[PDB]
Amino acid sequence: YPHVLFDARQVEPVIFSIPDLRSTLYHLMSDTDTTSLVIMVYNDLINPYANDSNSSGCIVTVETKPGADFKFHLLKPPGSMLTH
Amino acid sequence: SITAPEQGTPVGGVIAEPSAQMSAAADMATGKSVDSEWEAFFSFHTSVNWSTSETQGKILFKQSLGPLLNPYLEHLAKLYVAWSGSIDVRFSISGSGVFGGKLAAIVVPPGVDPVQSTSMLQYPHVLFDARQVEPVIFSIPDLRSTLYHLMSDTDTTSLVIMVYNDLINPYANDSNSSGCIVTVETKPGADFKFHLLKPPGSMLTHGSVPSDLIPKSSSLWIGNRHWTDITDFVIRPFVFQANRHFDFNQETAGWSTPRYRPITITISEKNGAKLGIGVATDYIVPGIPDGWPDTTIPEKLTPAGDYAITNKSGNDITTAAGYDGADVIVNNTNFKGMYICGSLQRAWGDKKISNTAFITTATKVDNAIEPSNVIDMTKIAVYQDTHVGKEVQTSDDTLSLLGYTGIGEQAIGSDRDRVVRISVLPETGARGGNHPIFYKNSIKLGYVIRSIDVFNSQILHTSRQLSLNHYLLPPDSFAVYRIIDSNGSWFDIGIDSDGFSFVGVSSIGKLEFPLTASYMGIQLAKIRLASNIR
Amino acid sequence: PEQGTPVGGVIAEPSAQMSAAADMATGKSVDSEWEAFFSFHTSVNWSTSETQGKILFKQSLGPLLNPYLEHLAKLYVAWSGSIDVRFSISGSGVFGGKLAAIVVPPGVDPVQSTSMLQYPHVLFDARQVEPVIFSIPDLRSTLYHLMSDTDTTSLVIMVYNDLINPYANDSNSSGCIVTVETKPGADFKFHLLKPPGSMLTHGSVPSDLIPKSSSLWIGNRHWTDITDFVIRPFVFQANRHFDFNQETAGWSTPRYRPITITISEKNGAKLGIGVATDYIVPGIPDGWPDTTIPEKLTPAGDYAITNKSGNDITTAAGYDGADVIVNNTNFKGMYICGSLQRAWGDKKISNTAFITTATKVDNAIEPSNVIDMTKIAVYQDTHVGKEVQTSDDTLSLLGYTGIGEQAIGSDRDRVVRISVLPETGARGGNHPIFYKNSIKLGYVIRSIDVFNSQILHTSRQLSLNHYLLPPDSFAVYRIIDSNGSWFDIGIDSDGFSFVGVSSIGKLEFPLTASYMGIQLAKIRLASNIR
Amino acid sequence: QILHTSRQLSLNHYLLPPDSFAVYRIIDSNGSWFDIGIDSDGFSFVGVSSIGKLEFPLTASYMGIQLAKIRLASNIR
Amino acid sequence: AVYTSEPDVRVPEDKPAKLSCSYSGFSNPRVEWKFAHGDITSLVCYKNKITASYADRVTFSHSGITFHSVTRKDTGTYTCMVSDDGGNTYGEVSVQLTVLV
Amino acid sequence: NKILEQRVQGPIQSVRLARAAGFRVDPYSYTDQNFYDDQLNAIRLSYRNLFKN
Amino acid sequence: NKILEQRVQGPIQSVRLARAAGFRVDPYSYTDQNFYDDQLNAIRLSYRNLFKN
Ligand SMILES: [K+]
Ligand SMILES: [K+]
Repeated sequence: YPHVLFDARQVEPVIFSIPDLRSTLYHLMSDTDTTSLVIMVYNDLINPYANDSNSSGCIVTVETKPGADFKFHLLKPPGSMLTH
Repeated sequence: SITAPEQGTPVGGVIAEPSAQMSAAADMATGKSVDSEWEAFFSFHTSVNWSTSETQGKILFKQSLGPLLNPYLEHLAKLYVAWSGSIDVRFSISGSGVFGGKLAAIVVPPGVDPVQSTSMLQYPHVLFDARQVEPVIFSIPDLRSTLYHLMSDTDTTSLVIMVYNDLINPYANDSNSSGCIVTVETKPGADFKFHLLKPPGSMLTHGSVPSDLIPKSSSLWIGNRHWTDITDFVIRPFVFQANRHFDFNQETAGWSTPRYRPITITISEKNGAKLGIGVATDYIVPGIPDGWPDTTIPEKLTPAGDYAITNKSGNDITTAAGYDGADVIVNNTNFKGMYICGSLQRAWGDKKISNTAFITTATKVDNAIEPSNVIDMTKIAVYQDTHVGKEVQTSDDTLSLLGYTGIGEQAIGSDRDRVVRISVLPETGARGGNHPIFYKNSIKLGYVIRSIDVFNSQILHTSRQLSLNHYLLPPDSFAVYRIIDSNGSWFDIGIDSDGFSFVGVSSIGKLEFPLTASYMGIQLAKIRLASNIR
Repeated sequence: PEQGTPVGGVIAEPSAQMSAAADMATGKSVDSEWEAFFSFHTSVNWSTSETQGKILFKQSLGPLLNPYLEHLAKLYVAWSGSIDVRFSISGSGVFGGKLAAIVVPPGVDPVQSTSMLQYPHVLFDARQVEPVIFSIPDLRSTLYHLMSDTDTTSLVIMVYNDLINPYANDSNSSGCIVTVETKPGADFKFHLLKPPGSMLTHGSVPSDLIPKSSSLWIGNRHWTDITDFVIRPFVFQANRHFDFNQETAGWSTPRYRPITITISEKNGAKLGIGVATDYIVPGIPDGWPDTTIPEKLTPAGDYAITNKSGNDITTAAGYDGADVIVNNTNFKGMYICGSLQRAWGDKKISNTAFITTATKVDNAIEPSNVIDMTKIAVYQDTHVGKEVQTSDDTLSLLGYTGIGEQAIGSDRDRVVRISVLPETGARGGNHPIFYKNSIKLGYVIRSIDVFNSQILHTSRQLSLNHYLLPPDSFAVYRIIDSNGSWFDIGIDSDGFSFVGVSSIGKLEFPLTASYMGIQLAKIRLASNIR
Repeated sequence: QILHTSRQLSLNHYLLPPDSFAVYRIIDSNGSWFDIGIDSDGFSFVGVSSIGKLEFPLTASYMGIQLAKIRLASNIR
Repeated sequence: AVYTSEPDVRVPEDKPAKLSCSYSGFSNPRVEWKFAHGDITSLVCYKNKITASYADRVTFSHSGITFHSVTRKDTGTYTCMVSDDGGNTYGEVSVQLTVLV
Repeated sequence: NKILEQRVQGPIQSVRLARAAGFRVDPYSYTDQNFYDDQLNAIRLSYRNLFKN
Repeated sequence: NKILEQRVQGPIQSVRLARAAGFRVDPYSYTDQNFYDDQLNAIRLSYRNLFKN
């Protein structure tokens, strides 16, 4: 499948703009059948600076941002404010 | 740093070059199209019946839209999670000249629960008289509310055949066993196109498509109640099982698993009891063992001795081939009805050849037992010659099931009250004019060499996959599998959500058993199935 | 002008503007996508112990270099054009050492030496930033291949400079692991559509040789679930050992059902010979086990332990509180069964049995590993008298009567075989294995170690599917556990399982098994277990 | 000397200077390896200090020519 | 033609017991069971039917009988007597039951 | 005939000890199934969660 | 002499000891040919697999 790769010697952080692929004009809040991102391993790391017990080292921070085309739709009055 | 999906250093063909003067040479010898060739002919799809008993307004073939209507596309659709567009269709009849009678072909839009009547014909209807030699072409457009569809969506446009005028055979008004086979063939329109590569190895959420529920040979078929092989099928109005019967929600009312392994339990008895109570070692439900059988004794009894079989209530003990003359073999035994199991009596001080099991489920009131319509950790029965005395002689036993003891009885499963259920018993009746079924294998007796019949609700491979995998089927639908013998005599099996099979006739007879299978789609429950036999 | 009589009886025929509005959501913009990106194929382990001349990858040309195209070669009988390739080595800037590539022509079959480097070759190092691409051309005397002309422009890679792993003597598995990603050239073109069902069963892939769990694994010699693995230098088994040719020297099927036989015996005897009624090899009951007795025997009786001196053993670690466990019984070492016994006559229970492969001395048996109708043996009470009693029978296996040994498949000589005994040794630096299991005994509650050579679910798929593979390759599967300690398994064409690590230790057994690809045999398979 | 080595020398006029080898490689079936040299005289030569036990079902191949007065190559375990 | 499957039997007290009378070559047989221990005796069956003295703890079949339970009193010897309705054909078999007190 | 018993209570006579004067000892922690009952439970444990949702 | 033998029943004893306890043990896993029998089969088994197809 088309995969993008990036290395652990990365300087500038990386973005991966997710799109909204769908069959309907606008989603709801309850929908789940949506696009989804995954990260998976392609070359196992290397470090001589760790141990079998502890695992200090690699952590993969993830951050988000709405994007330009992001738009809510169909205002509602509070009450309802379902709160789940 | 990053390498994109198509990012690399082209050194290329080291000794040579991927030329272009050559590829066009291969082209001109074989000819070409726009990267596809299954958009220029009519693949074969299927074939169905049209007999005299199908009166007016009745239906033969409803399949919805989707790539299943073209075997080139069902193949490719395992690469994509989506589709959009229409189909072109061609159907026809292989009818005689005498066989008058007229037929119809409708595209019904979505969101319809159609009816085996004639009011559908007020829609735009196509015709095809049996006398009509040449075929007909028409289309199936994708009338939808969404921008596209998914493979787990089955709420689309759909084709239906309908009997605009019934069949006639003026000659043989004695048997009414006539033919008029139908065929259907498909070509996609250029509007058709997939979307959205599915990452290979990835499933769907709503569920996969059921096309591996049944294997492609009788040789790989065995019953979900006994390990023996299929021989023949059976119809009943009422059908039911609980042991290894799984539903498309991966659930069951059972205690067991889709295996046939040796069972292991732990007797603990004394005083020459020979009537212990087995506790569990492995299970999925507490108390009950895994692979434990589903059958109760017929009635109360008292196990002391051993076998006995007599002609009638006035005569001998047949013990020979001169036994069929009875017709009322009555089995006046020490005990009855049990299932036999091999054994391995491991007890730390039982230096003797271990001995056979003779188990079932039943209540142990006393040295006698009584029937257990329902199962529980107290209702487990054994009758071994476990080598014991005054002293407690605990042992693991490691049973494994072989045969049966209830000589003279009918094929197991019919006796509902003898059948075991924890609390719930999945059951069905007829359905849309179909009939449910069991699957008949054999099982072996204790004394004589012979073998009594046994019923089964499912093939085992049909049950392993459902415990595991998350298939898709709406409740008002079946999974249509076509069964073919070594002849060209064939029919179709539907399977509901519960796992119970269904059939669109009331008999089979006998047939060349080296039979196969193949998936054919998703037909409703209302509808009658195919039957091309004799 | 195809046959038909089209009709405008239907109503809608909607616009072909939707077909854009499908392409408006999904960025289709294309007919076929696999012609415009790269696709994973497999992975290797260019470990430290590989030298100047080994091969890491070798595949003749074909669709099989891309798992999309392989799914479409079922719809054609032809192809023509180049395929592209891409590599990526995992040594970001660390691992020294380079490789060398060759495009051998069609007709040759390259070898594992340096001499191939007397030919135009390309090299690339591991200190990469930008991976490589090789456009395998198509070279042929014909106009189009047929999905069977294996004689094509094969690719080759061999080592030129060995690696250097600065800090991992044996810390990680190999470090240097390199992928193989492919894409068809723009000139790649199938031809000659076919119907699926006509010519097929060519290139079925080894992807379901093992499950993806292990709670449902079992051995090819006894029904019990696996517990862990066992390395040996040598391996051997015949029964239920199916290769990648739908064959075996074994007599049996890849399944555990009971065994129907009949024994005609007289003079009130027990010991007898079994005749076959459910066979695939004439004479054998298709389920018969694979091991002989150790010694001559004269079966008459019952069990005994004797504790080296005379003191018998029942005392719940009397079996354990005993120097040796010399079994002084007369049907020692043979398997165990359930043995329902149907017969006209006996209104009696059907005692259990004891079976093994051996001859007679008219009341006494001897081991002889070869098998036929005669070498069968049983030992049942059978409730007999003078008259020849037919005694139809059916047997299901439960245990192994032999007590004080651990001799259940390590004895190459005590294994039953028709004539031949499939074996393997190490290859590359990969060693073979047994899948251990666990089987029960006759007298005491204990159990014992067991051996196998194949998972049963691995052995039946080979009965009935043509999984394509060459001889000099494996079918990798990347096992992990519930502790992170992972490793690999290959599967030779014979059906034996090989592995690349010296030892295992012990591991959290609730583990999976994922497919990875194909791999040359002469390669250290990987592991970084804890 | 292997016989097959000594047979071919009996017949075929192989070429080598006086101070070089005709190096061949060895690969035990554990994946390890070491090289071997052959002087004009016929005496085999090696560069390691030890061998020990090894997976004997092994192979051999030809790498090239090497000057005699140099330590050969090797890799063990 | 009369025989059994088990000419001698060994059971503890309070436990069941089955006792066979495998007849053959008859048309409308009438059957009897008789106790026997030392000189003590009692008919247990009569005309294919159990007495009123033992009907509570005893069953009947044409192919044998089955006791719901036993005592040490039943220690001894039983016997099955067959006869075709007509006095035509005949057979017997005698069984010893020892309780394992 | 009781000095030998102390070898039977090797561990607890050390762990009932240190807990008494007066430490925080925590031997209960283990991770690896090296007992043959622990994994055998894990066989069945993974076998049930598989079928049962 | 009854202690003398215990050396000869060294290995299987420890195995047969540990296995009676709730342990799991993998002594079988040897990989090298060191005994000179495993070596010798590898000769013939390679040679027999050579002329054989
Ligand atoms: K026993
Ligand atoms: K019998």
